Amino acid sequence: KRQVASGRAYIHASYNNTIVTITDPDGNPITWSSGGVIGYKGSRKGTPYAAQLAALDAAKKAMAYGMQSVDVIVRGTGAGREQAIRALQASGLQVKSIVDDTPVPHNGCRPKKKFR
Amino acid sequence: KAKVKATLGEFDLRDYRNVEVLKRFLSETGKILPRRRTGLSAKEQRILAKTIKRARILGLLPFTEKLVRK
Amino acid sequence: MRRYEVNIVLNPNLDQSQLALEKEIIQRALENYGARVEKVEELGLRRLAYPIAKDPQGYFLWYQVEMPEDRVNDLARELRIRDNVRRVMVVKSQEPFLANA
Amino acid sequence: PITKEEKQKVIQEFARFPGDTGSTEVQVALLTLRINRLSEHLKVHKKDHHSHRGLLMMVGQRRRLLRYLQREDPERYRALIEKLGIR
RNA sequence: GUGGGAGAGGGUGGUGGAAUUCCCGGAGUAGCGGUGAAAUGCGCAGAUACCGGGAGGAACGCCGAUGGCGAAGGCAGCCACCUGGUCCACCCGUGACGCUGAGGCGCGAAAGCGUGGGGAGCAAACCGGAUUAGAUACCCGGGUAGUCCACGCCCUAAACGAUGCGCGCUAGGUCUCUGGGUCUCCUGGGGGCCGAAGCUAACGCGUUAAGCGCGCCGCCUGGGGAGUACGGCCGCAAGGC
Ligand SMILES: [Mg+2]
Ligand SMILES: [Mg+2]
Ligand SMILES: [Mg+2]
Ligand SMILES: [Mg+2]
Ligand SMILES: [Mg+2]
Ligand SMILES: [Mg+2]
Ligand SMILES: [Mg+2]
Ligand SMILES: [Mg+2]
Ligand SMILES: [Mg+2]
Ligand SMILES: [Mg+2]
Ligand SMILES: [Mg+2]
Ligand SMILES: [Mg+2]
Ligand SMILES: [Mg+2]
Ligand SMILES: [Mg+2]
Ligand SMILES: [Mg+2]
Ligand SMILES: [Mg+2]
Ligand SMILES: [Mg+2]
Ligand SMILES: [Mg+2]
Ligand SMILES: [Mg+2]
Ligand SMILES: [Mg+2]
Ligand SMILES: [Mg+2]
Ligand SMILES: [Mg+2]
Ligand SMILES: [Mg+2]
Ligand SMILES: [Mg+2]
Ligand SMILES: [Mg+2]
Ligand SMILES: [Mg+2]
Ligand SMILES: [Mg+2]
Ligand SMILES: [Mg+2]
Ligand SMILES: [Mg+2]
Ligand SMILES: [Mg+2]
Ligand SMILES: [Mg+2]
Ligand SMILES: [Mg+2]
Ligand SMILES: [Mg+2]
Ligand SMILES: [Mg+2]
Ligand SMILES: [Mg+2]
Ligand SMILES: [Mg+2]
Ligand SMILES: [Mg+2]
Ligand SMILES: [Mg+2]
Ligand SMILES: [Mg+2]
Ligand SMILES: [Mg+2]
Ligand SMILES: [Mg+2]
Ligand SMILES: [Mg+2]
Ligand SMILES: [Mg+2]
Ligand SMILES: [Mg+2]
Ligand SMILES: [Mg+2]
Ligand SMILES: [Mg+2]
Repeated sequence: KRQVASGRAYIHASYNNTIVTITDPDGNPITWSSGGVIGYKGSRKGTPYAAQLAALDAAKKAMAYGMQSVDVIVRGTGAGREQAIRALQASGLQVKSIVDDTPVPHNGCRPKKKFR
Repeated sequence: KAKVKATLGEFDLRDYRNVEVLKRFLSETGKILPRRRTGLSAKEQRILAKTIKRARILGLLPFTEKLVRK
Repeated sequence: MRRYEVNIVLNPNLDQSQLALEKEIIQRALENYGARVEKVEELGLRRLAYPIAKDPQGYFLWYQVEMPEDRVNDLARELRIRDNVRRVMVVKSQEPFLANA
Repeated sequence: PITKEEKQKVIQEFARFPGDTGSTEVQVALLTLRINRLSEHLKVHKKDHHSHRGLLMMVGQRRRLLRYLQREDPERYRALIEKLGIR
């Protein structure tokens, strides 16, 4: 019963899964969801639809803690990255801002042979 | 959609410690702008680059930022 | 000798006496490295672009100098040695290339 | 480095008459002074190579200039050598 | 010689931020990861996702180019120091001092060797998961040498423009980097593209010749056998000429 009602929603998209984390204004998380939580299993787990369901789960779960006003941070890229945001915007949490935080190296680390 | 040098007075392309002029050369992120948007010469751009990076070391200018709307 | 612009950036939280101190020790450095003072600019309180040393802010002061160039590197070692000097840079003075002129 | 001042000192030293800038005497001097600085350098900084190629080339020029000034005026050559501590 | 410049040319020290990983901490459940789809794998000893701090190695996003520098290999954060090449103007100095260059000597990507460090990510070998008629190869999960630094070897290559260096000559147009000018333009030095004459078997090249010439060095003489054998020299070896 943490009583928050305003805070951060991170959306982490990948080409495999999609996760959503809701949090308090200084970043400590509240609840979350994902493609996996929502029933899905396989590849099936990273599709836009599953992104939707995941965002929506974590939004209902936020409702329970009292959440209203939410500032969104996307990180990552992948099919139904934006689906998750269009499914937050259908939630009834009212979204203040959307920023894009995908980290990028200033060219530090070798990648996997998958990446070159 | 004009250029940067277009709106500006005389200024010192060498002066790191002067930010008010430099912020104009950066994107919404921390990115030094392409020549296309800045409208400099190769020489001019090459100097601007170094000068920016210098002020970035001195903490007057951001290395990177976060992207609004979207 | 050559003309250098020395920058020093400090912890803003200094009161009179601590700041007075850092500047007495910096003057001490320059005077003890053979480095003559040409001029001085303190812009002081300034908002940084990113946090330096967990801080939102820094205390700026700038120095135009002339000095022996075998020493300069060791000068800078001596400067950064203090805790409270959060950043130090030294450049050779280069004349002001213009633009949009 | 080499100042214009600490340089022109050496030209005044080796000049054959006033204003002689480009005489064989004075090129061999100037060259030698740069060869020495470069070697004092490459003694520490041993791993610097491209510089050392520079040395190879400089020394090559000094030689061609000597070998000339010697086949031409042996007396000025003897003098030069003596002055410069070489060959 | 004097004056003016552009530059990831080099060597030494220092330093900055993004990211990865790992350690600590708070919050927080039930997954995560990964593929065509899976599975190995990791996760209730609390992972993933999120916030704060810490440690360490390696590489420098945007600028960045159809760009610059170097003889070649090669060379990209910022700062300082040490240092090489090179372009232009002035027409000042010397007075043929020039070109090429068997041999020698030095440099020489990556991998590789020796001694000692360092080791975050990647990762030959290898241990596994899977696909398939069978992986043992492609795909996935781990991973050691190695990659990084010091010193000493190794001398290779599609070390490529598959085009040896230097000089003179032979329409132009166009884009570009860097100087000087009386600055639409002109003049010099680089980088590119079309194309005069000419060359070429054709493809093409064409003031950055593959054109017209002179000098000098290297090299070729059907395809395999073969970069093999033998001998020599170098090398700790691998192996090289
Ligand atoms: Mg998945
Ligand atoms: Mg909404
Ligand atoms: Mg791995
Ligand atoms: Mg000069
Ligand atoms: Mg360099
Ligand atoms: Mg934790
Ligand atoms: Mg399970
Ligand atoms: Mg288990
Ligand atoms: Mg951390
Ligand atoms: Mg460690
Ligand atoms: Mg680029
Ligand atoms: Mg290039
Ligand atoms: Mg120089
Ligand atoms: Mg004359
Ligand atoms: Mg005469
Ligand atoms: Mg030659
Ligand atoms: Mg031979
Ligand atoms: Mg030879
Ligand atoms: Mg190697
Ligand atoms: Mg071995
Ligand atoms: Mg070793
Ligand atoms: Mg088959
Ligand atoms: Mg693997
Ligand atoms: Mg080698
Ligand atoms: Mg090639
Ligand atoms: Mg190459
Ligand atoms: Mg020929
Ligand atoms: Mg021009
Ligand atoms: Mg001009
Ligand atoms: Mg041209
Ligand atoms: Mg042309
Ligand atoms: Mg053509
Ligand atoms: Mg014809
Ligand atoms: Mg012919
Ligand atoms: Mg024809
Ligand atoms: Mg034909
Ligand atoms: Mg044709
Ligand atoms: Mg020719
Ligand atoms: Mg031919
Ligand atoms: Mg035969
Ligand atoms: Mg044969
Ligand atoms: Mg062989
Ligand atoms: Mg035999
Ligand atoms: Mg043999
Ligand atoms: Mg032997
Ligand atoms: Mg072999």
